[PDB]
Amino acid sequence: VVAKPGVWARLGSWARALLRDYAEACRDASAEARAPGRAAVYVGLLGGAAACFTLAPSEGAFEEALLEASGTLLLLAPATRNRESEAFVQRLLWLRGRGRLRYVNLGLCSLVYEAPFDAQASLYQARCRYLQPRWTDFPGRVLDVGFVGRWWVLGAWMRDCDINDDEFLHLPAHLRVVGPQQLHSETNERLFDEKYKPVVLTDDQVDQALWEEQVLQKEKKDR
Amino acid sequence: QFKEFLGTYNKLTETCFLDCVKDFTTREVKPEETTCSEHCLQKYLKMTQRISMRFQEYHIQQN
Amino acid sequence: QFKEFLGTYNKLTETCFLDCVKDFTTREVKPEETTCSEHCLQKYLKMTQRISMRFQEYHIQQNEAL
Amino acid sequence: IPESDQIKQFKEFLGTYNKLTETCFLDCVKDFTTREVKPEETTCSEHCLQKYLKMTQRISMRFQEYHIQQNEALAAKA
Amino acid sequence: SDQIKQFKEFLGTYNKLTETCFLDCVKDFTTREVKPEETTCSEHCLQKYLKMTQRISMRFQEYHIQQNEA
Amino acid sequence: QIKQFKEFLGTYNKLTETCFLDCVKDFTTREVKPEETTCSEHCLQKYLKMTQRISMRFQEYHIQQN
Amino acid sequence: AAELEVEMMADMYNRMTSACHRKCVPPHYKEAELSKGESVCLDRCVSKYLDIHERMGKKLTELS
Amino acid sequence: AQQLAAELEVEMMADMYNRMTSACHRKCVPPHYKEAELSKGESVCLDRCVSKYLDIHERMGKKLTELSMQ
Amino acid sequence: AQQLAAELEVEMMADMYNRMTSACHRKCVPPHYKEAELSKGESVCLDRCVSKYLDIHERMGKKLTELSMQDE
Amino acid sequence: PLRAQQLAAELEVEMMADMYNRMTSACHRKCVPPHYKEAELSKGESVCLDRCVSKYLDIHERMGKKLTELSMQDE
Amino acid sequence: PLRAQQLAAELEVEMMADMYNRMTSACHRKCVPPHYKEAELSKGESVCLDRCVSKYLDIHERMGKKLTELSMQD
Amino acid sequence: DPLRAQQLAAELEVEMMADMYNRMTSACHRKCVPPHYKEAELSKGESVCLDRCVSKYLDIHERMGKKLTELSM
Amino acid sequence: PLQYSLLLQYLVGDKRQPRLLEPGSLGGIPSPAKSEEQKMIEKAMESCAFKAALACVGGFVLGGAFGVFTAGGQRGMSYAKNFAIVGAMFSCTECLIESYRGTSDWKNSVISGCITGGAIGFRAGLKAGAIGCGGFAAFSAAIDYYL
Amino acid sequence: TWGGHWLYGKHCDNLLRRAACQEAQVFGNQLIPPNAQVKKATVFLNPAACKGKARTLFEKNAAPILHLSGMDVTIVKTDYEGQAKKLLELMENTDVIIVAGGDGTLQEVVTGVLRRTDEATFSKIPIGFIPLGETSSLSHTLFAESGNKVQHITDATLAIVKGETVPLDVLQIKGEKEQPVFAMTGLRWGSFRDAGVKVSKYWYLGPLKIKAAHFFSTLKEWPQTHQASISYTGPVWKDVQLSTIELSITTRNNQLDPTSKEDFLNICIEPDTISKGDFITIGSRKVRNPKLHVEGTECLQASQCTLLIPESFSIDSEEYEAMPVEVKLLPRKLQFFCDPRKREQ
Amino acid sequence: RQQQQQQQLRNLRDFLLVYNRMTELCFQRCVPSLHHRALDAEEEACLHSCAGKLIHSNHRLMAAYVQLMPALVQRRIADYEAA
Ligand SMILES: CCCCCCCC/C=C\CCCCCCCC(=O)O[C@H](COC(=O)CCCCCCC/C=C/CCCCCCCC)COP(=O)(O)OCCN
Repeated sequence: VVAKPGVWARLGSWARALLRDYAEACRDASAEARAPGRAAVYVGLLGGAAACFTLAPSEGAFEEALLEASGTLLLLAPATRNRESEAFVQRLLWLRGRGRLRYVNLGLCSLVYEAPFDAQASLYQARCRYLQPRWTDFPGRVLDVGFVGRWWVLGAWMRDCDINDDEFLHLPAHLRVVGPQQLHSETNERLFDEKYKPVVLTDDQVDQALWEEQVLQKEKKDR
Repeated sequence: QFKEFLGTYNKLTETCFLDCVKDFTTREVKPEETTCSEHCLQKYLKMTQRISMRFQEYHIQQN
Repeated sequence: QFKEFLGTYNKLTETCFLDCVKDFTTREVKPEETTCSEHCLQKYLKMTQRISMRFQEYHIQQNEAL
Repeated sequence: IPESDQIKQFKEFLGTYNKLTETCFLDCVKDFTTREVKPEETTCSEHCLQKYLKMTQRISMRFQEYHIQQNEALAAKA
Repeated sequence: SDQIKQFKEFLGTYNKLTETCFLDCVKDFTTREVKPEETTCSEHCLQKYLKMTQRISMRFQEYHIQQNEA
Repeated sequence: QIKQFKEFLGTYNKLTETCFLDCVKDFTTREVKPEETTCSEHCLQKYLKMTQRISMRFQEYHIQQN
Repeated sequence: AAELEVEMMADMYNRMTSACHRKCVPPHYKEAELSKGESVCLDRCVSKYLDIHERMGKKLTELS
Repeated sequence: AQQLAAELEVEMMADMYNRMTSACHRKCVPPHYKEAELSKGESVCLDRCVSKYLDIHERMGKKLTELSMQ
Repeated sequence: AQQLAAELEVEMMADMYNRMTSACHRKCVPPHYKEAELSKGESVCLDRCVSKYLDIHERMGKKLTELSMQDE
Repeated sequence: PLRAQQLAAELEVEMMADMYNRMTSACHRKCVPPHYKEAELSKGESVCLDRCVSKYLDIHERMGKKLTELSMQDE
Repeated sequence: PLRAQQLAAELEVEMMADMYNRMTSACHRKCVPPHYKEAELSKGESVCLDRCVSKYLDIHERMGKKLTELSMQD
Repeated sequence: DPLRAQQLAAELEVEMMADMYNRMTSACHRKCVPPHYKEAELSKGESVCLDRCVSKYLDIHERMGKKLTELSM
Repeated sequence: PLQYSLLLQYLVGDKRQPRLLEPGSLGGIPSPAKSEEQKMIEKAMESCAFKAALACVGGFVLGGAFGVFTAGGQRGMSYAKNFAIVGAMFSCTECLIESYRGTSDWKNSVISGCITGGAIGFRAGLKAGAIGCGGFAAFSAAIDYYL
Repeated sequence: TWGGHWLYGKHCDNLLRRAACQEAQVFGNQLIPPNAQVKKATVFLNPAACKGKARTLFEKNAAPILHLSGMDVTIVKTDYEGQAKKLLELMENTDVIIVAGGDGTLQEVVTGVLRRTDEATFSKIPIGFIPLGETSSLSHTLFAESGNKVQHITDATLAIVKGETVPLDVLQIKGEKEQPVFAMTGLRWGSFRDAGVKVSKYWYLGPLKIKAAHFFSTLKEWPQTHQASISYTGPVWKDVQLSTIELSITTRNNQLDPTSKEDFLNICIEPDTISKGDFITIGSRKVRNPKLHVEGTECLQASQCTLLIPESFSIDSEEYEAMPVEVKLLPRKLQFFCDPRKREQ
Repeated sequence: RQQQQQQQLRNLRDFLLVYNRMTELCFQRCVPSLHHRALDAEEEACLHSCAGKLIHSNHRLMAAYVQLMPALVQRRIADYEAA
């Protein structure tokens, strides 16, 4: 029993030493605060953790985004659909019909690359270690990346889907600029409303002299 | 007794739309414009109701 | 149809006049007024054409979702 | 007549046997370079089997627990 | 007996709804309780799927009758 | 009759609004002020002179045309 | 005739409606209902509008 | 039924008349009303309004019939 | 009956067409009138005005027929 | 004989049911997202379903025909 | 409503069997990846099922309630 | 008694064999005739797997049979 | 008249009556008859308290043998108790992490290793944990391939 | 500096493997009806052929190219030689045959095949060769000369897929008592053979073994000469008795590729006057290039001969018990696979 | 006769099952995007290819399976006899 009490006392001493070490660590943290680099480190860590928390999951996010952009494109008419965007999406959706699409979630990012064969294939033409794609060509076969929130390419190609710049080529160069001031409809309203303005009169005397001479000419012609 | 209703429908659509949406940057309405539509509908309806009441307030003294 | 035609023809004279007349000292119009009359027309007409096209597109679409 | 009561169990056992063979085969076998079944590609199958069985057991246990609990609650509502 | 097999089809599609909505919008396998942010999916998925099936059946019968006449 | 009454009623309910919003600015009471009564009178006379003038000139044009 | 007067009054009502819409309330639409400063809009708009309507019909029947 | 089209046409002529009346009123009849006395400059601006509007009306009729037949 | 409803519908469609024309001309096309051909940004603004106006029209019609039996 | 035609019709019906239960599930995973934020069919879906059905049945008939002729030329 | 209860017994046993099968397949799909190195279930893959069963039966009952509600609203 | 039951067992055996044939088709297709969809004729590596998958699936359908006859003795 | 709004209540509803089912009446493979006294035995065997105790005693024996080898005493006992402590911590840590995530993957092991390394470093010095994390993380990563 | 070159070489070999696999794939995505049947194959492999470092070399550098080429490739492994012989005696019909290893297993296979009592049709079966061995005699008249270690084997096994063919001649030598034995290149008997044999035993020094096998064989005795008789014949049966250090009975080496009129064996009898000094320097080269002869020796053309030796020689790098024998040529009896460029020649 | 009728009925049954499966699969992987309501060329080609390929596959598998099965059922009956 005495030996057990001594062991308990030793455990208590170890706990006291750990508490002293924790106090020393707190003092070191206070010293770091006295000297903002630690605040910047904390901010960087918080940003990393926030990115890792709100990272893009393929299984739901990519399926939903693709299958929703397809719906957005359906409604439009063939005369107004940016050919390149429709083609890109038909591609992404002609793969997913197969299993060519793969996915991976990093801690701060997430990629979507294509393979040349599906995942259930057990052929040797697909399993051969000497036909698989090279390491250096992986970035040449990546499709859509989610930096922090949503996907940063699908949106980029889905941003101007309605506009079709094919039939707008009957125009000079200074009609193709589509800078935003031409869409925010504040100035056009003013210019339209300022069409009916009480016009000023300043030359009443000379104008009426001209009208008088004109009626005199008419009278002369009547005779 | 029904044509006036659709007339008001069209007129208030025109009003709300002309008075809120001013971006035309994206083909799809923003939520702010949905709030516009809601508020405009409610306000124009209350205004029409009050107009009708104050107009009957003219016939109560005219008849 | 004919009614639509005459109505747009009346609306367009109104708008183009109201838009491109800024001289009221004279009795007669200068050629710039003719240039407007000729530009306003084609522009308004291309506009109305595009609008009617998109409207008919929406119309057949809504008729195709019953 | 009383044969049907067991015929159905036997037939369901056969159905699940095939439905399970298919899955163990899809998941284990990945080497079509030899008409013979490799050793890995059969121990993997045995493991697929035993894991599926141990899973079904746990499933039934938890389901039966849930059911008796809900039934006791129902009977107590009376 | 026909109404009975009708109700049986009903039960079958109800199991189908259960499984489908489950697989689609039940992910976080951390706790033993239905997360409050995915017990509303269920409510949605249910009527969504019902309306989907009704629309499908409508188009199917329309097509089959377009054929039957010809 | 009515072939010439519609235009009169239109003139009436048009001048109503065209003058109700030119000088009626202060909105605190429930009655007009003399600055608005004389305003409306002037609206009436000026608008009537304007309309009869426009009609006279229209007929003058149609005459000098054919 | 009298029915033409009825539809005339209907058009006149529809007219005064928009006539006062802008005068009363601005195109802000931040709140979904009327404030009190504008709750007095229409009982004033319509009153003055009808006063003017009648006093104008007077001068119109004058020449008639 | 051509006389029906003709009375339609005269109705449209009347609507154009009223539209141009309103247009020129807004254009050169300032909103002051301080004097009911119709001013001289405006007295002739009205003539100019009507003349120019009719000139544009006929020019547009011509050009637009040409466009339509084209 | 049927003819009356048809006239009602076609009239209420012509009215909204005229109004949408007036609006989308109010908002997108500027009044310059120097080149008798449209630009690109405005030929886009037109499509977008039409789409948005129609969306709003359907949406308000729905939310208003809502307030046809709920106001009872 | 009567029972033969009876069973043939019953079986045609069962196969039609199978095709229906396959078509619904195939169009689901191609038109409907898992989003389920809304609770009612939007326009995109109410269109993509009609378009999936106006295509699946076309395929059905086309394959029926090409398949019967291929199986006939085979033997 | 008595013959109703008999029919209820029958359809109940049947639908319960069907749901058992669905739940088996779904919990397999979610809580068990295809590795099969060893037979004994891992620790996480032995609790994920205790979590799938309940998260599935609660779903079942919620759908039952909502569906009865929609049905009475015929 | 056992004769009639033995017969029914043979019937169930036939049914099982048909089910297995169908699942074999499904799997041996999903697994080694991947979707390229440019020619209607089978290639060579495929026409080989198609012959291997069968002998590699039927060995499993038998091993599992012995195992399950053991456990559910 | 079936009144779907009522048969559902009798099937799924508070109006339902008790049900007496059989285990095998549903399900493909009838679960083998099992004693009601072994399930808690397996629950205890799998619960990672037992696995943590196993790691404790295993690291104890390991440190004992290590002190036996290094000398040729007392140091062996210290090494044994230290190994036992760290192992009992690591096992329970990875168990809790897994039971939370529900998935068995290298993430659990790396996380537990970093946790132990950082805790030890901080017990000695905060700056030491910042490297003990990475060290023991790489250790428990390579252990999977050695495993 | 040193490891970098090693890594670069590994990289280039991976590259070559990948390229050849692509070509084989091209050869494998070829259409065929379902009723049709595929070209089978049968592979005989002796793992302990070069140094035991064959299994891996074959599984890496050529097995793929066999599996992509669209042919049912059944692999077999010959634990020992008698196993191969019996197996091949009990072999069934096929469409090709393949053998991976030095000329030893190749000779064993050809024996098992053409010894087949009932088949002159197997002599129609196109066999293939894959030189996993460090050095080969056929590879010079059958393949590209050489690149790396792996390029040679890759191109060789690829020629099989190419589907070419070449008729080659062999020779049958009969032990008066033992069953016949066939061979492709020839047999050798004498000093240089013993040297080439014992070189492995002297594994302690890599640089000196290439010469000290001969060196030490000299220190036993220099005049390592032995006599025997022969009765040969032309492409009438005149005999010759003679004593040498070494004797080699071999096939031609040049006119097998092109066309000519004659069908004749080639022999090479060696003198016995060479000094030990010229003996070491020449054996060291011969062990790596057995084609050449020492100097001024006699190599007369024949077709069929017989050896009478007074009371242990090697056949294509396989040891055998010596005895009086009857040796005969079989012209264009087998069909092999050659690179097409050589076929052009 | 009724036996042969039942047999041909079962044959028709599995035939139609195959037909349904084939429709499902060829539509699931020769129709990615449905933007036009009508079938175009490349998709018709994908259909022809999938169908022909699948039919050939099934023929091959039937051949191999009928080659093998007898041995396996013989093994089965032999083990039963041993038991
Ligand atoms: C500049 C020269 C110095 C070199 C230093 C090293 C740099 C490394 C950068 C990455 C190189 C690219 C190669 C990536 C790995 C390739 C492996 C591979 O095959 O890819 C995937 C493996 O997936 C991955 O893990 C992808 C690799 C992702 C790399 C993550 C590293 C993150 C570094 C980000 C770089 C950004 C640079 C910006 C700097 C920011 C600093 C502030 C294979 O998947 P399978 O299952 O085989 O499917 C294929 C079936 N046929």
